[PDB]
Amino acid sequence: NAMVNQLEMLYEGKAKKIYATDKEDMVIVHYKDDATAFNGEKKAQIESKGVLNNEITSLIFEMLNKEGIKTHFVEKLNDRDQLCKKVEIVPLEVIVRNVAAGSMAKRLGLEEGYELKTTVFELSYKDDSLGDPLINDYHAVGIGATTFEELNKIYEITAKVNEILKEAFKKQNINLIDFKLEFGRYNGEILLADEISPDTCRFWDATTGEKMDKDRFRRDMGNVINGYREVLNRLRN
Amino acid sequence: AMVNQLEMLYEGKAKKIYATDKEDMVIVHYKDDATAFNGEKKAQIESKGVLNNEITSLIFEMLNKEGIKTHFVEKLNDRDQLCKKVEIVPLEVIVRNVAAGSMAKRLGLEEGYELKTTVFELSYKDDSLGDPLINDYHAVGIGATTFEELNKIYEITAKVNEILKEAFKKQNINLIDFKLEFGRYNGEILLADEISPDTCRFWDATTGEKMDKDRFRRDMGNVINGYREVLNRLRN
Ligand SMILES: Nc1ncnc2c1ncn2[C@@H]1O[C@H](COP(=O)(O)OP(=O)(O)O)[C@@H](O)[C@H]1O
Ligand SMILES: Nc1ncnc2c1ncn2[C@@H]1O[C@H](COP(=O)(O)OP(=O)(O)O)[C@@H](O)[C@H]1O
Ligand SMILES: Nc1ncnc2c1ncn2[C@@H]1O[C@H](COP(=O)(O)OP(=O)(O)O)[C@@H](O)[C@H]1O
Ligand SMILES: Nc1ncnc2c1ncn2[C@@H]1O[C@H](COP(=O)(O)O)[C@@H](O)[C@H]1O
Repeated sequence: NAMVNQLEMLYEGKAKKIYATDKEDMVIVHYKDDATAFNGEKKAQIESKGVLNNEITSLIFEMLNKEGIKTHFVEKLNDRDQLCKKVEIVPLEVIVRNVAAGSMAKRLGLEEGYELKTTVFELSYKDDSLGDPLINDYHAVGIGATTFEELNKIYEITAKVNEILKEAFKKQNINLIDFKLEFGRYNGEILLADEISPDTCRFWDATTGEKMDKDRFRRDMGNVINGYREVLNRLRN
Repeated sequence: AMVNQLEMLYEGKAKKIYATDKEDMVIVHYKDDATAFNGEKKAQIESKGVLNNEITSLIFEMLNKEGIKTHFVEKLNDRDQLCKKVEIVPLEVIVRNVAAGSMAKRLGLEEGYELKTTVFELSYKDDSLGDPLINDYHAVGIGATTFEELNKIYEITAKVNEILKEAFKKQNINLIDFKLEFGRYNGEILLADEISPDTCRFWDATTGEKMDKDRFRRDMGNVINGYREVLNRLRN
């Protein structure tokens, strides 16, 4: 039956385009094949990456919606596009680390794979020109990016999302190492928004440690799309 | 009578820690060594150690009298103080009342930016890693501390900020930011280390004159004068 009409492009980011629609409070999120890392210094076109990321995001957000998480996700429209509630993004990346990896393990002198003694929650300030710096709750409130009570709600939702995702991935022999979330305001409510995909998570096979995510691109490991396909195929088991 | 200084336990960038003939006491000896930028910048600043020992001693005596549990027992001489020997928790606990220095630089703010809330932050005390900014979850997650210990540290830190902000404001100094360290001692958390113009930013509340180690860091000149000014004001 009736479908939204895609109107003007509102924004093009590193990996997606956001389009207006004929509904003032809805956008279409379009997944590109662009891959980027290292403050824009590293790029590639990874054929079909956007299709896989749209498909994985859609599957995960449908699952989160069913678990009662309030999210922007309405429906997948085609191989690359999904219909979402238009949100005013809170300018914080919310990162969960179950295991220490990447730059974070590096900055603290930890072996990659270090088992953290408590689940890590952290914030990066969403400003690519400042390099998306790590900040704490007081910095975030102090510069007017958020309030204590907004952060409290964000953390509650984030912790629930981690419990749900850790378990869904564990069932399929995937360790959910870390991931990044974004939230936004819609109808005065705090919604989970953006993407949850191998671009925004670290996924290691639980037996071999094999990486099935964007680190295969960041570290020139090859078979990038095969790792993303494997994540989707396991999620669809 | 007087405790006896025995072997050196540790030489840091600014102070030496000496053992004493009491197993639960150390002597903290203030050098004239100045350092900045991950050890890359160094100088000797004549009498800096004396002024920092004098300022630290004055401040810790005040905090002791206000009921803060600290390591400080007594000043011994121009450079030395007698302190309880603590097991330092490996965190630099930084308070920022106004954004300046590294916070201002990394968040693209002007120094002097007014904050909507007092900032409490941690750096991991590991000079080989450059004392990186970390959050509470990182600190607990790597085994540096526990949530219960951090909670206590922050409660003491907030109290110390209130006392120091007021003592400095009475002398027309804005306490812009500062760094504390804490240690474990006989089951408790004590304020330890130093509170001086090496570990605080002090701006005159009217003119903005900087009276702290930024004068050394930024080659501003008249460095020791600034330290003398802070001590003289504290002694009004
Ligand atoms: N539901 C939404 N409404 C409006 N903006 C969104 C929504 N979900 C995500 N965004 C924003 O859209 C952009 C998605 O594209 P992306 O390529 O990830 O951009 P960026 O390069 O800015 O990180 C991001 O800026 C993201 O914060
Ligand atoms: N700006 C961003 N856009 C998308 N995903 C991100 C971003 N920042 C962090 N992440 C995700 O958050 C997790 C932690 O990233 P991090 O370790 O901080 O980056 P790196 O180690 O690659 O420097 C990873 O899964 C990463 O994919
Ligand atoms: N009461 C105390 N007992 C034991 N160690 C202490 C005490 N107070 C401070 N310290 C430690 O003594 C050293 C003081 O000298 P400093 O030059 O500041 O060293 P650093 O270069 O390690 O920062 C620091 O490592 C500090 O943590
Ligand atoms: N390793 C350190 N030693 C002494 N003082 C410090 C240290 N790190 C931060 N400070 C103090 O903490 C405040 C914030 O410093 P910065 O992070 O450089 O802006 C300033 O008053 C510094 O002098």
